[PDB]
Amino acid sequence: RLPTLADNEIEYEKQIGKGGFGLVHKGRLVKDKSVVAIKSLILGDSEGETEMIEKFQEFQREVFIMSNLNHPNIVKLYGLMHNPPRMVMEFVPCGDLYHRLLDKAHPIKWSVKLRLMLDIALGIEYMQNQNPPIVHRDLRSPNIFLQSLDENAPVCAKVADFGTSQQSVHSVSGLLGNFQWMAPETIGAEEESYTEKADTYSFAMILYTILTGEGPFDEYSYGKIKFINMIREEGLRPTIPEDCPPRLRNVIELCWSGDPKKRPHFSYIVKELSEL
Ligand SMILES: Nc1ncnc2c1ncn2[C@@H]1O[C@H](COP(=O)(O)OP(=O)(O)CP(=O)(O)O)[C@@H](O)[C@H]1O
Repeated sequence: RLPTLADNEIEYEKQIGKGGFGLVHKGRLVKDKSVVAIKSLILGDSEGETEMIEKFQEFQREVFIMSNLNHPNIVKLYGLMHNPPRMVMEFVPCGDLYHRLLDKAHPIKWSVKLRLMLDIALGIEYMQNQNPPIVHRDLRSPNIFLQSLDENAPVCAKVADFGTSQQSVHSVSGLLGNFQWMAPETIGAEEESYTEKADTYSFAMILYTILTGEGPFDEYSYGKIKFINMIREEGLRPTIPEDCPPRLRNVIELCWSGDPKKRPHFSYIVKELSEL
C-alpha cells in the first residue's frame, strides 16, 4: 500500500539529480514541513532506444520493493506522485558513504564506523527476514545514505536505491556489472542462479570500505576477464589490514566466502559487530 501525494501536498526547493531513470529534487511536505527527496521518471524520447526506455521497470521495481519496507536503516518511501511518475523519499542530509570516505583528511572515527557498520547490518538483516527475502543486488557505498555522523544519533546510515532489487520465493539469476562489489556467482554468467547471500557478500565489501576508507579491490589491477576469474576461481579478496579487530576480520572473511552458504545469517553478523 502506497499513498498518493498531489502537486499541492509538497513544495519543491532545488535539484540535485544524478538520477538513473530521471531527475532528483529536494523538497518539503506541506503538512509536516518534512524534508524530502523527489525521484522523477523522465522518459527521454529524444534520448534512448526502445530497449533503454526499459528503465520504467527499474522505477517500478523500486516502488514495489519500497512499499513493503519500513525500517529505520532503510530509506523511507512517503508516497507516489503522477504526471510525471514520482517517488517521494525521505531526504537523507549527510550525503552518501562513498563520497564521505573520499575525504582522507577527515577520517571517520572508530566508534562512528561501528555505528555505520551496525546500521547497515540491521537494514540488511530486516531485508533478509522478509518473506521472501529482499535481494538488493546493488549494495555498494554510493547506495548507503548518511543520516548523521554523530555516534549518539538515532540513525547514522540508511540503505537506499532498490532499483535492481529482486524479491522472489524462487531462485534469482542475472549477470551484474559492478564487479568489485558483487558476489562471484553473480558476475561469471547470467546462466547461474543466486540468493540473498549475494547481498551478504556485497556487505562484506562495504565493511571493508568503512574499515579502510578504500575501494574494495583497489589494490589490484587486472583486465575485466582476468579480474572476474581471480574473484571466482582463485578467491581474490581485498587485503584486511593487520590491525583490524580479530572479530571484524572473521565477519568480513565469512561474509565474502566463495561458497554462498558459508556466508552467515545476519543474526550472527549483528551480534558479532555489536561485540566490537
Ligand atoms: N533520499 C535522498 N536523500 C538525499 N539525497 C538523495 C536522496 N536520493 C537521491 N539523492 C541524491 O540524488 C542523486 C541521485 O542518485 P541516484 O539515487 O539516482 O543513484 P545513482 O543511480 O545515480 C548512483 P550511480 O551514479 O553510481 O549509478 C545522488 O547524488 C544522491 O546523493
